[PDB]
Amino acid sequence: GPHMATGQDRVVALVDMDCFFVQVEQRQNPHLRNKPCAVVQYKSWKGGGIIAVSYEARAFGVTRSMWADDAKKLCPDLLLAQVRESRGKANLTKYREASVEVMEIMSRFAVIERASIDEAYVDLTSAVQERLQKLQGQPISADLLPSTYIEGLPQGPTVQKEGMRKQGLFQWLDSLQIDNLTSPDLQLTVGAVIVEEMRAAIERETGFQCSAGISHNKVLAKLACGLNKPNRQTLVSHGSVPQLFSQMPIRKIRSLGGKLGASVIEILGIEYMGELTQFTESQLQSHFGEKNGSWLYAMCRGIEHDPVKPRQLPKTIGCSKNFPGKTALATREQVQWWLLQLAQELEERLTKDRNDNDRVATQLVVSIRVQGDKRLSSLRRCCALTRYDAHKMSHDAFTVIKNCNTSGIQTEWSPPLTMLFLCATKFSAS
DNA sequence: ATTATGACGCT
DNA sequence: AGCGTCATA
Ligand SMILES: [Mn+2]
Ligand SMILES: [Mn+2]
Ligand SMILES: [Mn+2]
Repeated sequence: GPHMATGQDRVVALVDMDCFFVQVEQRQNPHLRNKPCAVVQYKSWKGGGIIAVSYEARAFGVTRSMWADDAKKLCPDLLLAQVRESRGKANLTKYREASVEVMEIMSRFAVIERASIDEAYVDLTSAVQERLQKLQGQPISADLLPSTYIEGLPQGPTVQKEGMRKQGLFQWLDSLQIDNLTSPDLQLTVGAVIVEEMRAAIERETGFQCSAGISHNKVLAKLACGLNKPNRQTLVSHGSVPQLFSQMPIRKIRSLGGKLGASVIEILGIEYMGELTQFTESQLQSHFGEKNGSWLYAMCRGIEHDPVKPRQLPKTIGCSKNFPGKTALATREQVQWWLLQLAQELEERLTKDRNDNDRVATQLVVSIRVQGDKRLSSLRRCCALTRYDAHKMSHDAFTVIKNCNTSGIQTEWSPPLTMLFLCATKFSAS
Protein backbone atom coordinates (compact mmCIF):
# COMPACT_ATOMS: atom_id res chain seq x y z
CA GLY A 1 0.00 0.00 0.00
CA PRO A 2 1.53 3.29 1.19
CA HIS A 3 4.92 1.56 1.59
CA MET A 4 5.61 -0.20 -1.73
CA ALA A 5 8.57 1.55 -3.36
CA THR A 6 7.69 2.33 -6.96
CA GLY A 7 11.12 3.37 -8.20
CA GLN A 8 9.93 6.78 -9.36
CA ASP A 9 12.37 8.91 -7.35
CA ARG A 10 14.70 9.86 -10.22
CA VAL A 11 14.54 11.25 -13.72
CA VAL A 12 17.17 9.52 -15.86
CA ALA A 13 17.90 10.00 -19.55
CA LEU A 14 19.99 8.10 -22.03
CA VAL A 15 21.24 10.00 -25.08
CA ASP A 16 22.56 7.87 -27.95
CA MET A 17 23.91 9.17 -31.20
CA ASP A 18 22.29 8.05 -34.46
CA CYS A 19 24.49 5.90 -36.69
CA PHE A 20 27.35 7.63 -35.01
CA PHE A 21 30.51 6.83 -36.99
CA VAL A 22 28.51 7.37 -40.20
CA GLN A 23 27.44 10.84 -39.08
CA VAL A 24 31.04 11.68 -38.17
CA GLU A 25 32.09 10.78 -41.74
CA GLN A 26 29.03 12.55 -43.27
CA ARG A 27 29.90 15.78 -41.48
CA GLN A 28 33.44 15.57 -42.90
CA ASN A 29 32.34 14.57 -46.41
CA PRO A 30 29.12 16.25 -47.55
CA HIS A 31 28.90 13.83 -50.51
CA LEU A 32 27.95 11.08 -48.07
CA ARG A 33 25.01 12.97 -46.57
CA ASN A 34 21.49 11.58 -47.05
CA LYS A 35 22.83 8.46 -48.74
CA PRO A 36 22.96 4.76 -48.05
CA CYS A 37 26.36 4.78 -46.38
CA ALA A 38 28.44 2.62 -44.05
CA VAL A 39 31.74 2.78 -42.21
CA VAL A 40 34.16 -0.09 -42.79
CA GLN A 41 37.46 -1.26 -41.30
CA TYR A 42 40.11 -2.77 -43.50
CA LYS A 43 39.36 -3.67 -47.12
CA SER A 44 41.34 -6.55 -48.45
CA TRP A 45 39.24 -9.29 -46.84
CA LYS A 46 35.76 -9.31 -48.42
CA GLY A 47 35.78 -5.54 -48.84
CA GLY A 48 36.22 -4.88 -45.13
CA GLY A 49 34.00 -5.21 -42.06
CA ILE A 50 31.06 -2.83 -41.58
CA ILE A 51 30.83 -1.22 -38.12
CA ALA A 52 28.18 1.49 -38.72
CA VAL A 53 25.26 1.88 -41.17
CA SER A 54 23.14 4.88 -42.20
CA TYR A 55 19.39 4.49 -41.91
CA GLU A 56 19.06 4.77 -45.70
CA ALA A 57 21.36 1.75 -45.99
CA ARG A 58 19.48 -0.21 -43.29
CA ALA A 59 16.41 -0.05 -45.51
CA PHE A 60 18.26 -2.35 -47.94
CA GLY A 61 19.10 -4.78 -45.14
CA VAL A 62 22.68 -3.67 -44.58
CA THR A 63 23.84 -4.34 -41.02
CA ARG A 64 26.88 -4.03 -38.79
CA SER A 65 29.23 -7.10 -38.90
CA MET A 66 28.42 -7.56 -42.58
CA TRP A 67 31.33 -7.74 -45.03
CA ALA A 68 31.21 -4.77 -47.41
CA ASP A 69 31.28 -7.07 -50.44
CA ASP A 70 28.11 -8.74 -49.15
CA ALA A 71 26.47 -5.43 -48.25
CA LYS A 72 27.11 -4.30 -51.85
CA LYS A 73 25.03 -7.28 -53.00
CA LEU A 74 22.01 -5.90 -51.11
CA CYS A 75 22.80 -2.28 -51.89
CA PRO A 76 24.90 -1.76 -55.06
CA ASP A 77 25.05 2.03 -54.59
CA LEU A 78 26.13 1.80 -50.91
CA LEU A 79 28.75 4.45 -50.18
CA LEU A 80 31.64 3.61 -47.86
CA ALA A 81 34.00 5.50 -45.60
CA GLN A 82 37.08 3.74 -44.25
CA VAL A 83 38.39 3.87 -40.70
CA ARG A 84 41.84 5.46 -40.59
CA GLU A 85 44.85 3.19 -40.51
CA SER A 86 47.97 4.15 -38.54
CA ARG A 87 50.94 1.95 -37.68
CA GLY A 88 49.35 -0.94 -39.53
CA LYS A 89 46.08 -0.96 -37.61
CA ALA A 90 42.66 0.64 -37.46
CA ASN A 91 42.78 3.88 -35.46
CA LEU A 92 39.56 5.18 -33.91
CA THR A 93 40.82 8.65 -32.86
CA LYS A 94 38.40 10.64 -35.07
CA TYR A 95 35.43 8.98 -33.40
CA ARG A 96 36.84 9.33 -29.89
CA GLU A 97 37.37 13.05 -30.52
CA ALA A 98 33.83 13.44 -31.92
CA SER A 99 32.54 11.65 -28.82
CA VAL A 100 34.26 14.20 -26.56
CA GLU A 101 32.45 16.99 -28.49
CA VAL A 102 29.10 15.48 -27.62
CA MET A 103 29.96 14.57 -24.04
CA GLU A 104 31.18 18.10 -23.24
CA ILE A 105 27.87 19.60 -24.47
CA MET A 106 25.83 17.13 -22.41
CA SER A 107 27.91 17.93 -19.34
CA ARG A 108 26.62 21.54 -19.48
CA PHE A 109 23.19 20.25 -18.45
CA ALA A 110 24.14 17.66 -15.83
CA VAL A 111 26.84 15.30 -14.61
CA ILE A 112 27.00 12.42 -17.08
CA GLU A 113 27.96 8.77 -17.16
CA ARG A 114 29.80 7.91 -20.37
CA ALA A 115 28.38 4.50 -21.24
CA SER A 116 29.95 4.04 -24.68
CA ILE A 117 31.74 6.02 -27.36
CA ASP A 118 28.34 7.38 -28.44
CA GLU A 119 26.04 7.47 -25.42
CA ALA A 120 25.70 8.80 -21.89
CA TYR A 121 23.25 8.67 -19.03
CA VAL A 122 22.03 11.85 -17.34
CA ASP A 123 20.46 12.13 -13.89
CA LEU A 124 18.09 15.05 -14.44
CA THR A 125 16.32 14.87 -11.06
CA SER A 126 17.85 18.13 -9.75
CA ALA A 127 17.53 20.01 -13.05
CA VAL A 128 13.86 19.02 -13.23
CA GLN A 129 13.16 20.31 -9.73
CA GLU A 130 14.81 23.56 -10.70
CA ARG A 131 12.88 23.94 -14.00
CA LEU A 132 9.66 23.10 -12.14
CA GLN A 133 10.24 25.88 -9.60
CA LYS A 134 10.71 28.44 -12.36
CA LEU A 135 7.72 27.27 -14.38
CA GLN A 136 5.05 28.37 -11.87
CA GLY A 137 2.68 25.50 -12.40
CA GLN A 138 2.22 26.43 -16.02
CA PRO A 139 1.09 23.54 -18.20
CA ILE A 140 3.76 22.17 -20.49
CA SER A 141 3.04 23.09 -24.09
CA ALA A 142 3.30 20.48 -26.84
CA ASP A 143 5.56 22.99 -28.60
CA LEU A 144 8.19 22.28 -25.97
CA LEU A 145 8.25 18.59 -26.96
CA PRO A 146 8.53 18.65 -30.79
CA SER A 147 10.34 15.31 -31.17
CA THR A 148 8.96 13.41 -28.16
CA TYR A 149 7.00 10.15 -28.24
CA ILE A 150 5.00 8.99 -25.24
CA GLU A 151 5.27 5.19 -25.14
CA GLY A 152 1.86 3.49 -25.02
CA LEU A 153 -0.08 6.44 -26.39
CA PRO A 154 -2.38 7.19 -28.11
CA GLN A 155 -4.85 4.56 -26.96
CA GLY A 156 -8.55 4.02 -26.33
CA PRO A 157 -11.62 5.46 -28.12
CA THR A 158 -4.93 9.70 -38.63
CA VAL A 159 -2.77 7.40 -40.76
CA GLN A 160 0.49 9.42 -40.69
CA LYS A 161 3.40 8.92 -38.31
CA GLU A 162 3.90 12.51 -37.07
CA GLY A 163 0.14 12.67 -36.56
CA MET A 164 0.19 9.64 -34.26
CA ARG A 165 3.08 11.10 -32.25
CA LYS A 166 1.14 14.31 -31.63
CA GLN A 167 -2.04 12.43 -30.70
CA GLY A 168 -0.14 10.50 -28.06
CA LEU A 169 1.57 13.61 -26.75
CA PHE A 170 -1.77 15.41 -26.60
CA GLN A 171 -3.36 12.59 -24.59
CA TRP A 172 -0.36 12.61 -22.28
CA LEU A 173 -0.32 16.36 -21.69
CA ASP A 174 -4.06 16.52 -21.08
CA SER A 175 -3.78 13.82 -18.43
CA LEU A 176 -1.01 15.67 -16.56
CA GLN A 177 -1.30 17.25 -13.13
CA ILE A 178 1.05 20.24 -13.34
CA ASP A 179 -0.16 21.36 -9.91
CA ASN A 180 1.93 18.71 -8.15
CA LEU A 181 5.70 19.32 -8.11
CA THR A 182 6.28 15.79 -6.79
CA SER A 183 4.24 13.95 -9.44
CA PRO A 184 6.59 11.52 -11.24
CA ASP A 185 4.78 11.82 -14.59
CA LEU A 186 5.17 15.60 -14.46
CA GLN A 187 8.84 15.22 -13.52
CA LEU A 188 9.44 12.93 -16.52
CA THR A 189 7.72 15.43 -18.80
CA VAL A 190 9.95 18.27 -17.63
CA GLY A 191 12.88 15.87 -18.02
CA ALA A 192 11.81 15.42 -21.63
CA VAL A 193 11.68 19.20 -22.14
CA ILE A 194 15.28 19.48 -20.94
CA VAL A 195 16.36 16.61 -23.18
CA GLU A 196 14.82 18.35 -26.21
CA GLU A 197 17.04 21.28 -25.27
CA MET A 198 20.07 19.02 -24.86
CA ARG A 199 19.51 17.32 -28.20
CA ALA A 200 18.96 20.65 -29.96
CA ALA A 201 22.28 21.87 -28.54
CA ILE A 202 24.09 18.74 -29.64
CA GLU A 203 22.80 19.11 -33.20
CA ARG A 204 23.36 22.89 -33.34
CA GLU A 205 26.94 22.68 -32.10
CA THR A 206 28.16 19.50 -33.78
CA GLY A 207 25.88 18.76 -36.71
CA PHE A 208 25.15 15.33 -35.22
CA GLN A 209 21.65 13.98 -34.60
CA CYS A 210 20.76 11.70 -31.72
CA SER A 211 17.92 9.92 -29.98
CA ALA A 212 17.08 9.68 -26.29
CA GLY A 213 15.06 7.98 -23.67
CA ILE A 214 13.59 9.51 -20.57
CA SER A 215 12.45 7.38 -17.67
CA HIS A 216 13.01 6.75 -14.00
CA ASN A 217 16.15 4.60 -14.29
CA LYS A 218 18.97 3.63 -16.68
CA VAL A 219 17.50 0.37 -18.01
CA LEU A 220 14.15 1.98 -18.93
CA ALA A 221 15.88 5.05 -20.36
CA LYS A 222 18.09 2.86 -22.58
CA LEU A 223 15.12 0.81 -23.72
CA ALA A 224 13.05 3.95 -24.39
CA CYS A 225 15.83 5.50 -26.47
CA GLY A 226 15.67 2.71 -29.06
CA LEU A 227 11.89 2.75 -29.47
CA ASN A 228 11.76 5.65 -31.91
CA LYS A 229 15.25 6.04 -33.40
CA PRO A 230 16.49 7.97 -35.32
CA ASN A 231 16.31 11.64 -34.33
CA ARG A 232 13.50 11.24 -31.81
CA GLN A 233 13.12 10.88 -28.05
CA THR A 234 10.78 8.64 -26.09
CA LEU A 235 9.28 9.00 -22.61
CA VAL A 236 8.64 5.69 -20.83
CA SER A 237 6.47 6.31 -17.80
CA HIS A 238 6.19 4.03 -14.80
CA GLY A 239 2.58 3.38 -15.78
CA SER A 240 3.57 2.29 -19.28
CA VAL A 241 5.68 -0.61 -18.02
CA PRO A 242 3.08 -3.41 -17.62
CA GLN A 243 1.88 -3.12 -21.24
CA LEU A 244 5.38 -2.51 -22.61
CA PHE A 245 6.81 -5.48 -20.75
CA SER A 246 3.92 -7.86 -21.49
CA GLN A 247 5.32 -8.49 -24.98
CA MET A 248 8.97 -7.50 -24.47
CA PRO A 249 11.43 -10.33 -25.11
CA ILE A 250 13.66 -10.77 -22.09
CA ARG A 251 16.82 -10.40 -24.24
CA LYS A 252 16.00 -6.79 -25.11
CA ILE A 253 16.75 -5.56 -21.58
CA ARG A 254 20.27 -4.44 -20.97
CA SER A 255 22.33 -7.18 -19.35
CA LEU A 256 19.92 -9.96 -20.34
CA GLY A 257 21.06 -10.23 -23.93
CA GLY A 258 23.46 -13.10 -23.22
CA LYS A 259 23.64 -16.34 -21.22
CA LEU A 260 21.81 -15.06 -18.12
CA GLY A 261 18.84 -13.98 -20.21
CA ALA A 262 18.80 -17.29 -22.03
CA SER A 263 18.85 -19.08 -18.69
CA VAL A 264 15.90 -16.98 -17.42
CA ILE A 265 13.93 -18.11 -20.49
CA GLU A 266 14.97 -21.76 -20.26
CA ILE A 267 14.72 -22.27 -16.50
CA LEU A 268 11.42 -20.43 -15.98
CA GLY A 269 9.85 -21.38 -19.31
CA ILE A 270 8.91 -17.80 -20.12
CA GLU A 271 9.49 -15.33 -22.98
CA TYR A 272 8.60 -11.82 -21.91
CA MET A 273 9.81 -9.46 -19.20
CA GLY A 274 6.33 -9.13 -17.73
CA GLU A 275 6.08 -12.86 -17.03
CA LEU A 276 8.81 -12.43 -14.36
CA THR A 277 6.34 -10.72 -12.00
CA GLN A 278 4.80 -14.09 -11.07
CA PHE A 279 7.89 -15.31 -9.26
CA THR A 280 8.83 -14.40 -5.69
CA GLU A 281 12.06 -12.55 -5.07
CA SER A 282 13.35 -15.67 -3.32
CA GLN A 283 12.46 -17.84 -6.30
CA LEU A 284 14.42 -15.59 -8.64
CA GLN A 285 17.35 -15.45 -6.22
CA SER A 286 17.39 -19.24 -6.01
CA HIS A 287 17.87 -19.53 -9.76
CA PHE A 288 19.99 -16.51 -10.63
CA GLY A 289 21.76 -15.60 -7.41
CA GLU A 290 21.09 -13.05 -4.69
CA LYS A 291 21.98 -9.93 -6.72
CA ASN A 292 20.49 -11.01 -10.05
CA GLY A 293 17.34 -12.29 -8.36
CA SER A 294 16.66 -9.03 -6.51
CA TRP A 295 17.51 -7.06 -9.66
CA LEU A 296 15.08 -9.09 -11.80
CA TYR A 297 12.32 -8.89 -9.19
CA ALA A 298 12.47 -5.09 -9.21
CA MET A 299 13.30 -4.70 -12.93
CA CYS A 300 10.27 -6.59 -14.20
CA ARG A 301 8.16 -4.05 -12.24
CA GLY A 302 10.03 -1.12 -13.86
CA ILE A 303 12.26 -0.51 -10.86
CA GLU A 304 16.05 -0.28 -10.82
CA HIS A 305 18.43 1.63 -8.58
CA ASP A 306 21.78 1.65 -10.44
CA PRO A 307 23.05 5.24 -10.12
CA VAL A 308 24.21 7.44 -12.92
CA LYS A 309 27.91 7.51 -12.20
CA PRO A 310 29.71 10.73 -12.38
CA ARG A 311 32.32 9.56 -14.91
CA GLN A 312 32.74 11.31 -18.26
CA LEU A 313 36.12 9.82 -19.17
CA PRO A 314 37.01 6.21 -19.95
CA LYS A 315 38.94 4.59 -17.07
CA THR A 316 41.12 2.45 -19.33
CA ILE A 317 42.99 3.22 -22.53
CA GLY A 318 43.68 0.19 -24.72
CA CYS A 319 45.05 -0.84 -28.11
CA SER A 320 44.08 -4.17 -29.71
CA LYS A 321 44.66 -6.05 -32.98
CA ASN A 322 43.58 -9.43 -34.34
CA PHE A 323 45.79 -11.43 -36.66
CA PRO A 324 43.31 -13.83 -38.28
CA GLY A 325 43.79 -16.82 -40.56
CA LYS A 326 47.26 -16.97 -42.05
CA THR A 327 48.28 -13.53 -40.77
CA ALA A 328 48.91 -14.94 -37.28
CA LEU A 329 52.29 -13.96 -35.82
CA ALA A 330 54.79 -16.82 -35.99
CA THR A 331 58.15 -15.12 -35.44
CA ARG A 332 59.76 -13.16 -32.63
CA GLU A 333 60.51 -10.19 -34.89
CA GLN A 334 56.83 -10.15 -35.92
CA VAL A 335 55.57 -10.25 -32.36
CA GLN A 336 57.96 -7.51 -31.29
CA TRP A 337 57.16 -5.35 -34.32
CA TRP A 338 53.44 -5.38 -33.60
CA LEU A 339 53.86 -4.90 -29.86
CA LEU A 340 55.78 -1.74 -30.74
CA GLN A 341 53.04 -0.56 -33.12
CA LEU A 342 50.41 -1.03 -30.44
CA ALA A 343 52.65 0.57 -27.82
CA GLN A 344 53.31 3.62 -29.98
CA GLU A 345 49.58 4.24 -30.46
CA LEU A 346 49.10 3.70 -26.72
CA GLU A 347 51.88 6.18 -25.91
CA GLU A 348 50.24 8.73 -28.18
CA ARG A 349 46.82 8.37 -26.60
CA LEU A 350 48.24 8.22 -23.08
CA THR A 351 50.30 11.38 -23.51
CA LYS A 352 47.30 13.25 -24.91
CA ASP A 353 45.24 11.93 -22.01
CA ARG A 354 47.74 13.11 -19.38
CA ASN A 355 47.72 16.63 -20.81
CA ASP A 356 43.94 16.88 -21.26
CA ASN A 357 42.84 15.16 -18.10
CA ASP A 358 45.55 15.55 -15.44
CA ARG A 359 46.03 11.86 -14.70
CA VAL A 360 48.54 9.04 -15.21
CA ALA A 361 48.04 5.31 -15.79
CA THR A 362 50.03 3.00 -13.48
CA GLN A 363 49.36 -0.56 -14.65
CA LEU A 364 49.94 -2.12 -18.07
CA VAL A 365 47.81 -5.11 -18.96
CA VAL A 366 49.01 -7.38 -21.77
CA SER A 367 46.70 -9.88 -23.43
CA ILE A 368 47.16 -12.39 -26.21
CA ARG A 369 45.14 -15.02 -28.01
CA VAL A 370 46.62 -18.28 -29.23
CA GLN A 371 45.63 -20.12 -32.39
CA GLY A 372 43.11 -22.81 -31.47
CA ASP A 373 41.53 -21.05 -28.49
CA LYS A 374 37.88 -20.09 -28.95
CA ARG A 375 38.02 -17.63 -26.05
CA LEU A 376 38.38 -13.91 -26.79
CA SER A 377 41.52 -13.86 -24.66
CA SER A 378 43.88 -16.75 -23.99
CA LEU A 379 46.13 -15.00 -21.48
CA ARG A 380 46.12 -11.74 -19.51
CA ARG A 381 49.09 -10.53 -17.46
CA CYS A 382 49.73 -7.21 -15.75
CA CYS A 383 52.98 -5.36 -15.05
CA ALA A 384 53.98 -1.87 -13.88
CA LEU A 385 53.54 1.14 -16.14
CA THR A 386 56.01 3.73 -14.87
CA ARG A 387 56.93 5.67 -18.01
CA TYR A 388 54.95 6.72 -21.06
CA ASP A 389 57.53 5.23 -23.40
CA ALA A 390 56.45 2.95 -26.25
CA HIS A 391 59.74 1.04 -26.49
CA LYS A 392 59.71 0.34 -22.74
CA MET A 393 56.06 -0.71 -22.77
CA SER A 394 56.56 -3.03 -25.76
CA HIS A 395 59.71 -4.51 -24.24
CA ASP A 396 57.82 -5.05 -20.98
CA ALA A 397 54.86 -6.65 -22.75
CA PHE A 398 57.17 -9.09 -24.53
CA THR A 399 58.80 -10.04 -21.23
CA VAL A 400 55.46 -10.94 -19.64
CA ILE A 401 54.32 -13.04 -22.62
CA LYS A 402 57.73 -14.53 -23.58
CA ASN A 403 57.11 -17.86 -21.85
CA CYS A 404 53.99 -18.52 -23.92
CA ASN A 405 56.07 -19.56 -26.91
CA THR A 406 55.96 -23.37 -26.72
CA SER A 407 58.53 -23.59 -29.49
CA GLY A 408 61.92 -24.96 -28.51
CA ILE A 409 63.57 -22.45 -30.83
CA GLN A 410 63.85 -18.80 -29.80
CA THR A 411 63.18 -17.34 -33.27
CA GLU A 412 59.83 -19.03 -33.95
CA TRP A 413 56.63 -18.35 -32.10
CA SER A 414 54.27 -21.28 -31.62
CA PRO A 415 51.41 -21.70 -31.44
CA PRO A 416 50.98 -18.53 -33.58
CA LEU A 417 49.41 -15.43 -32.02
CA THR A 418 46.02 -14.32 -33.32
CA MET A 419 45.61 -11.29 -31.04
CA LEU A 420 47.69 -8.72 -29.17
CA PHE A 421 46.20 -6.30 -26.63
CA LEU A 422 47.83 -3.54 -24.61
CA CYS A 423 45.82 -1.67 -21.99
CA ALA A 424 46.70 1.09 -19.58
CA THR A 425 44.78 1.07 -16.30
CA LYS A 426 44.72 2.23 -12.67
CA PHE A 427 44.81 6.00 -13.11
CA SER A 428 46.00 8.45 -10.47
CA ALA A 429 45.62 12.23 -10.39
CA SER A 430 48.68 14.10 -11.66
C1' DA B 1 38.16 -13.79 -40.99
C1' DT B 2 33.59 -8.88 -37.68
C1' DT B 3 37.19 -6.01 -35.25
C1' DA B 4 38.32 -2.64 -31.68
C1' DT B 5 37.35 -1.49 -27.86
C1' DG B 6 35.57 -0.68 -22.52
C1' DA B 7 32.86 -1.59 -17.87
C1' DC B 8 31.87 -4.60 -14.33
C1' DG B 9 31.17 -9.37 -11.90
C1' DC B 10 33.28 -13.66 -9.84
C1' DT B 11 36.47 -16.08 -6.92
C1' DA C 1 44.87 -10.85 -9.91
C1' DG C 2 43.16 -13.24 -14.02
C1' DC C 3 39.05 -14.81 -16.13
C1' DG C 4 34.29 -14.30 -17.84
C1' DT C 5 30.22 -11.79 -19.30
C1' DC C 6 27.96 -8.20 -21.69
C1' DA C 7 27.98 -4.31 -24.16
C1' DT C 8 28.56 -0.87 -28.25
C1' DA C 9 30.77 1.73 -33.09
MN1 LIG D 1 24.09 5.06 -31.51
MN1 LIG E 1 25.19 3.42 -28.50
MN1 LIG F 1 24.34 0.05 -32.37
